[PDB]
Amino acid sequence: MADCRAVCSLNTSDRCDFVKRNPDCHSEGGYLDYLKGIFCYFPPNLLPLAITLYVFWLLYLFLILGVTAAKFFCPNLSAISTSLKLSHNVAGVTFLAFGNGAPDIFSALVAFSDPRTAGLAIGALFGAGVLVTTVVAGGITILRPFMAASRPFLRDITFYMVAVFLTFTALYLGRITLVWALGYLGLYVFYVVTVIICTWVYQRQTTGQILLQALNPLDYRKWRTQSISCKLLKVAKLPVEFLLLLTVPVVDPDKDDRNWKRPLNCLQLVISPLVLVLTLQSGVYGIYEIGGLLPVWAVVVIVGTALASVTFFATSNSEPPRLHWLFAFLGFLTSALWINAAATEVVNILRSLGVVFRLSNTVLGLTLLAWGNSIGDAFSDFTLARQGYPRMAFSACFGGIIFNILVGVGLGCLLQIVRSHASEVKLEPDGLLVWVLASALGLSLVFSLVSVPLQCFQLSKAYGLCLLLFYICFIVVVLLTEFGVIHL
Amino acid sequence: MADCRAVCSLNTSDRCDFVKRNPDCHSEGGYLDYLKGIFCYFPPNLLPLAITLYVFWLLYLFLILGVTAAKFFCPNLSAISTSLKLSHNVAGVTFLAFGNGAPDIFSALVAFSDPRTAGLAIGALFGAGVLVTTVVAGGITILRPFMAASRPFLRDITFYMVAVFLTFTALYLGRITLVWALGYLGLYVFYVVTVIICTWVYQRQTTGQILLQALNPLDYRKWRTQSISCKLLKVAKLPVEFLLLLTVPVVDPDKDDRNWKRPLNCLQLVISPLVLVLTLQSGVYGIYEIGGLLPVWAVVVIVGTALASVTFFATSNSEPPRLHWLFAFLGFLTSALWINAAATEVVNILRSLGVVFRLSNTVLGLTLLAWGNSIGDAFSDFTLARQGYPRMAFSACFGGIIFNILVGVGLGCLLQIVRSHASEVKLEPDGLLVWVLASALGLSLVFSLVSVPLQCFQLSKAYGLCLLLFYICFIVVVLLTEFGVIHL
Amino acid sequence: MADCRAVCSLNTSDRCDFVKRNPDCHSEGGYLDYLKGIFCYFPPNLLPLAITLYVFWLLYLFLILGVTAAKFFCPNLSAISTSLKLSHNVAGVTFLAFGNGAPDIFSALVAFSDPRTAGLAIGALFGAGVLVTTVVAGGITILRPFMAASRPFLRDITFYMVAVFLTFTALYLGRITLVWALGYLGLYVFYVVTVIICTWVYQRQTTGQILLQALNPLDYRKWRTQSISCKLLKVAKLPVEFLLLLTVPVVDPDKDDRNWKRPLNCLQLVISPLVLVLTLQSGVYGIYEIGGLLPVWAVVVIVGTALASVTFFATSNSEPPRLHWLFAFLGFLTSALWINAAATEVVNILRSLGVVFRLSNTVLGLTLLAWGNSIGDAFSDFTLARQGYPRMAFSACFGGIIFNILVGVGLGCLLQIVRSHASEVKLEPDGLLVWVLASALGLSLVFSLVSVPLQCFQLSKAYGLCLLLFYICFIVVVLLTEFGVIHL
Repeated sequence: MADCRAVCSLNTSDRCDFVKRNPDCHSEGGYLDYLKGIFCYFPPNLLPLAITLYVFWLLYLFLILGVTAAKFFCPNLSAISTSLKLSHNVAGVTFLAFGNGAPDIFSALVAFSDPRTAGLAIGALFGAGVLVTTVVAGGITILRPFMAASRPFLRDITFYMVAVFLTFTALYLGRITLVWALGYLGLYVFYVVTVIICTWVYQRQTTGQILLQALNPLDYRKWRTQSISCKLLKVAKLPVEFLLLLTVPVVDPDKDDRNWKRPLNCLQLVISPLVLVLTLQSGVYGIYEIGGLLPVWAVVVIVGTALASVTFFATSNSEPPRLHWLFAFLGFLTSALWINAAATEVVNILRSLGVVFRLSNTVLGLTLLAWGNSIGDAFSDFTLARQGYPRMAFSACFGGIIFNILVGVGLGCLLQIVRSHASEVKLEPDGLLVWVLASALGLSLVFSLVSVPLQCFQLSKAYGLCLLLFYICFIVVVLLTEFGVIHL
Repeated sequence: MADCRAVCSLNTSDRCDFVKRNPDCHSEGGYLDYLKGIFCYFPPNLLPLAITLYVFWLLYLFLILGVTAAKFFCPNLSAISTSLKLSHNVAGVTFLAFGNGAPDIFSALVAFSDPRTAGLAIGALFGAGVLVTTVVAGGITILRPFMAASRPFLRDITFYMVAVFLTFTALYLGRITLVWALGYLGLYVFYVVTVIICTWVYQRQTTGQILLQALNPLDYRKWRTQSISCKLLKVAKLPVEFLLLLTVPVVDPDKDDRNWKRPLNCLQLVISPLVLVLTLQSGVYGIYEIGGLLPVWAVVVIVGTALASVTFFATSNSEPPRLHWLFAFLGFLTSALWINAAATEVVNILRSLGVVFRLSNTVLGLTLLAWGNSIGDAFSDFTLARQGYPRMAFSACFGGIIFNILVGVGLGCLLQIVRSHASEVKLEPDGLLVWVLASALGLSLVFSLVSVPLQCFQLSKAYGLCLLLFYICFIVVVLLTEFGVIHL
Repeated sequence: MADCRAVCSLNTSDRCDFVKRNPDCHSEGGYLDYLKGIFCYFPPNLLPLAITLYVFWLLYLFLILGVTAAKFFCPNLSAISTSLKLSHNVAGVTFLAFGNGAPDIFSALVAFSDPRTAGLAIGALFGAGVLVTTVVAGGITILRPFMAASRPFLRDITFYMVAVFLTFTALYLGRITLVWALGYLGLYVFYVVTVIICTWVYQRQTTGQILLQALNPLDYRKWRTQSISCKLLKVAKLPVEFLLLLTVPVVDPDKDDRNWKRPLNCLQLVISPLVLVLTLQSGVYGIYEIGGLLPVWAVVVIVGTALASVTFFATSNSEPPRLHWLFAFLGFLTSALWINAAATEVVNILRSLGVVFRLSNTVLGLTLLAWGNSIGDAFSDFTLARQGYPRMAFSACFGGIIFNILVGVGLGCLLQIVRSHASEVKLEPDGLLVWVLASALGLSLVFSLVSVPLQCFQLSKAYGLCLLLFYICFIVVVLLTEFGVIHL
């Protein structure tokens, strides 16, 4: 019954027996068993190969998550938002917020679902908070000096500090009960209402050819125009976006036809329910048999092909039907399931690396999960600042993290409480590194709250350079205390 | 004979017996016994109420100190200074310096008078030094870029570093003997002489209506003009300044009549000696009886009313007599006694909070005493910079702390040695937080000494932002080591 | 057989017996025995005098090293470089690099030659790296904003980071074997080749009167023109440069006659071989007798005077002979031997101070050796920036440290391996301060690598102020952990 963190203190011939009958480290969900693979699929000689290969697979999964969220998830959420006839700011605080922060939220939802990994979620949430408010905001001001917006800044910084200190309290007590989770969700509702009300009160005051081009991930002219590095990224993510364009339908509101592609969409109307049944709960309910008479994948593919022929006959190949926002909805679902599968694999990899090297969940979440999840927003915000709109970038910077922390903790803990039939989610402490992380986030927030108003909201290079120096120093201190030079 | 820091390890029914016969924490001065009140006047259920109420009382006492020093003490010192026909710079380095730094000096004088509290004085002096040279000077440069004055800066920084390192030596040896205290006062005399000589060598090279308006603390037009927050502060300090205008006489040199208010002043000529006899040594001498025939408060009120009628008859209600600078002197005395009473109460509150929560004198004096004492200069210096005179603000910033440390340690230790009949004041060490505070002050001074000349005395936003970041980090480290995450 | 760090725990009457028969601290090179002197030449009463005197002697030796390198070593290297008809950039990366970094390299060569002192070399190399990339580069940007050169910066920063991480690996393994040393030298060769190839591909894309004036170290007009401080430095280094001008010949390429001074040079053609034989290995091979018939100093002085008369007769007193670049070579040798003697004395002083005060080699090399060695580079680079060429200063800043670390570790360890007949140089760890130093250098490099490109290579005051603050904080942390307040 030994904890399988004790697998590196065994004779190398008996690590198979341990890994294959110790139940302490069996992935809660997923497809690949990374720890049987790392220990006795590869020969003990070449352990560094297994770990280098796992790190490259982690990086490619982060690319998968970013590409899926930016190009397929968020436009479908926007299609639904426009279909419901909402304004710009309510949309940008609810639907576009969900779309922009998808990777963090799904990562927290997966980590909170298992007692052994719940320390990854806390580390990743606080670490992403520390990273976005120092490196991204600072870099935005270094790239371009601008005059920041007062009211969004003060609103966002105040709400974020309240949410953060509430989470420190929950960490200290050592638990999250469903009253606390419902409190997180209630605070989010109050934030959306205050944004709406403040912005209102201040405003008043041949088929086959089009199928082949539809499935074609790449355009000749742009690819011939970009540099070498952009070509390299495009060829890196070509398989990802081929599977995406093949299996998720995207409704786009700016277009005249609204990306209506009659053969492609009427074929995904068969392809996508199969992806749902195979991906939901990693397939257990997919292969489950009802009654022993009608198999499950068979019935879903049969009904899918029936209704795909039904819609193919009923529509012509020029003008969309009157109800393809349901294509928007169906695309939302299967984009969400793709993100869920990628996040489950990422969390399993990080857990296995923690078992092998006897690392802590806090440092793994603090560094690798946080950076991998924040690469997307960093890229988006820096591009927006360089184009000539740094007010928008600095606003979105502080606007995203509130949604992330609040919805992530709320939903993740609530769903764990519901499926587990428990009354609380225990937050066991991983040493005293969690309090170093907490104090780093706290002081960062305090520095921004004092500095930006005192500059009269005129931000420049000095502010960003100070924040960048602070982040480098914090990371060095974390690494030095994790590996045992400075012990607390 | 147990130390009453051991009162929180007793059965809650026996905390009365301890607090009322343990002599370890029977404070030797003041009016209110905060520790009997916190333990068994309030029911043990609602201890947080007692402490919230004590924190609000601390804040109001800091407001009392600031209002009394700025409006009543310093103008009387200036009235005496002008009456003696002094120049601007000698006055600004002696009399106006005393007036501007009153709260720090009286706080140190009170803390040094008791072996159990002498750690508050060291913490407060070093902490105010760290705060003024990072947050106030930095904020001055952030608000407005300017070209600093070379000679005042170099003079002040050199003198301050000598005084600070001398105090580190005294701390290391663990004592202050009266030779050291007289040395502090001698260094102050040398500093004043060098300022005089350098500035010279570089320059050469119905009655009732006026009584009611005299007692009226508030003016209609200004109050109607200010915002909500200023109205709130005015109504907060109306009782304070009513008692002040009632009991301390102010002679003002710019006015044509020199705030001569015949009925008000000839009535304070009775009111003020009573305040002196009731406030001196918290009243022990006041109620003491001489000979058993003539009571003390009676004789002072009798002589006061006699001489008040005598001066009322002898003067007319338009032109001051030829000797009301004696009103300036009498106002100086009773302003000083008000400040002494407020500082005694503040020190007793901090000591009680240290006993209850088992905190150290160093951290309490490092933060609460230092911030409460420095709010005044912060406000004055930031207003001066925003008005368009940041050279003056940056000069006064480094000019005040020399007076504070030098006169505070000198006088406080000298008076304790005199009343105690001892030969030294023992400086017992409160752990290794005092050396963290010492090194923070040292590095702050070294950074300013290198940076300002290297910029060619052209100061801007980057300097101040670096200093602000350093102060936030230092406070976080102090809090983290006090509460036990990082132990030394 | 006790370690003589245990000499301060003995009765003061028996410290002579220990110091004169303990072989643990009998230094194996140099002229003065600093530890016999500090313990029982001076009376035990006045130990502070011995140490103050030793600190002044250390400072004067650092001045000796700087004056010898800048005025006598480097011009001779340049004379050889021009004589071989090289271009500007190859010369500036090989010969002028050697000349500019002489003190660091000779210091490392001396420290690595003894197991007891090899910790001084690591500390000094890493500490000089930390100092040059924070204080010198930062000060250059504070003095003058400029647009930095991209390609030199990126080349230099990349090569330096590779060299530094390679040395951390060698430190972790605990050894340097001659394969590693040859690897250091091979990396240096690759760096020189890449600089050459990149710059090429981007470019294509009465006798007695002249003798007395020759020996005259001082000029009247300049000395009458400078200030008091410059006069003080000139009189401080007059004896140094008198011995230098007397015993080392300098060939200078800009001059019309090329500093050809017929009597002075034909006399140094006797004087200099004597200095070589007396300075090489501190004189052991000098006084060694061959055969017992011809003494060594006698034969060298005899042959020297013979060939000096021979060259005096053969040449006239106006035009140089056709081969005085051999004077350049002979001057190179004896300048190198002067630098070697001064560096040996400096290392012996630091070792004795470590034994007396029980300090570590890491902190001694981190601060005193690093600062003393880098004063020259800082003076040269700050003067160059103030004159109006800050691109050149910022280039030389990062270009010097690569040569320093790479050639210093390579040659020092290689020569120790060769003379010792061993297979490796053991790098024993002095606690956990070496890892604090390593992490400081690492983060500094990372900050510069991120910040400078992000600013678009437009450098100003904010960058330098951040770097200066970081260096002050790092030094305070080092001092606080060495003296035991913060223990790791």
